[PDB]
Amino acid sequence: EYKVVLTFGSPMSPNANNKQTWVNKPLDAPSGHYNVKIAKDVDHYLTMQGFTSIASVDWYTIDFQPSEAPAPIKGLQVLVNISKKADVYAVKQFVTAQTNNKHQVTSLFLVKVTTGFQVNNYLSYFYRASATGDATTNLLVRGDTYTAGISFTQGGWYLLTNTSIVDGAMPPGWVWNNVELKTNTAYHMDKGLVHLIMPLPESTQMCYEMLTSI
Amino acid sequence: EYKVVLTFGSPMSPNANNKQTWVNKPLDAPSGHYNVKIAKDVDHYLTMQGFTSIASVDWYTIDFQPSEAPAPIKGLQVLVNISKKADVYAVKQFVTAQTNNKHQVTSLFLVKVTTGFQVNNYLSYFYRASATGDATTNLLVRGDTYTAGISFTQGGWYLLTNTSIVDGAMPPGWVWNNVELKTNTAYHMDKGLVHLIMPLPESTQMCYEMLTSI
Repeated sequence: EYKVVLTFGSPMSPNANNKQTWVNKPLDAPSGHYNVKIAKDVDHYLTMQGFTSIASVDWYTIDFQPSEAPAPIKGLQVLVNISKKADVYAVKQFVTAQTNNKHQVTSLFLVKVTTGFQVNNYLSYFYRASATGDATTNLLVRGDTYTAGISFTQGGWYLLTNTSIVDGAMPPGWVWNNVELKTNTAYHMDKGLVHLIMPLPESTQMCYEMLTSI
Repeated sequence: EYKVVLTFGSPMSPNANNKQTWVNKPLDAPSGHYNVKIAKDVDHYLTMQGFTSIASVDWYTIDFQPSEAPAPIKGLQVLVNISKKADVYAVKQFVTAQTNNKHQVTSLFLVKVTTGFQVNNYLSYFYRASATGDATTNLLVRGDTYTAGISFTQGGWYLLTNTSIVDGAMPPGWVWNNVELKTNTAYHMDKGLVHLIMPLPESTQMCYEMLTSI
């Protein structure tokens, strides 16, 4: 286990400092294109939603003493179609009980790209309508998608996310349920989503406690 | 200067895990009530907007070595009307250039309450409308306010925020411009706002580099 300090880079196109954060929404992609998947094997993988460039990474022990970067996690891969494009160095899940029967799971993967690539994906964003009075108004994902290209550069660090909503029974450890972003379903905030409302300014630092194994 | 790790408590009423974060919006308060102000003197103060309970604080040097908590910052006060309700232990501003002529300044104050108190304030929340296509849709503050009570407990740590939008010329160091949350004006995200969309789960940790002087 490590304490990991990420220094955020500039937003990845089509994102911008003054725009809503676009994330991949579905479990499919346009014709001729592919999702980015973070996979343990063919039956256990999560589809990339959030994509964020990380300028640098500082590694520490769990009590904050300085450490050299670990080696890649064996047996995890960032895949496009059937080819591995990045190594995974650290992982973390945030599990939130919205209710006992509705859990939100946000998975974060710190990855380093080994073959540069681009994908066209169906993108959307979080939004929240104004409402009158003290009524609850939900954090939602826009239904419509905007098809756009996303580019990943060799040698770059990236932070990838996936958020699932799991109904009913939960498994006991790492959750592999792969669920597209829902529209019409309330999300909560968790520490894995704080960078996905609008891009945080380049040079912003965030600290996470992360694992180097599933 | 310190690296400060905050462990978030439960949301403060009227907030909840499943609700938008309510923040104080204006520079005034209902009849018979008062804003919370974080003041250096009568001509230099910021009005509380965000209010968040912090369960615990861990203090480190700038390179992450463990440290005892500092003493309160002399000459800063958390005031209600004309009475000091809390000591300020650490401060930080995030300054964002939306454009060269529109800067966003988010100030964070880590405080410990010394006399418990309650205020009724005019509250609002951040929202973002759905829009079609790849149009930018702004992060805004709802115009309408909801009047509600906010309670602060003796001995508790709290994180207070203020965000200003400054038009034109900027001062060179700590910005004392006190500006209510605007409606109809785009906000960006900064590291001081990441906990103010919806409450982060109790026990979430966030790390900040903070000062113990202005």
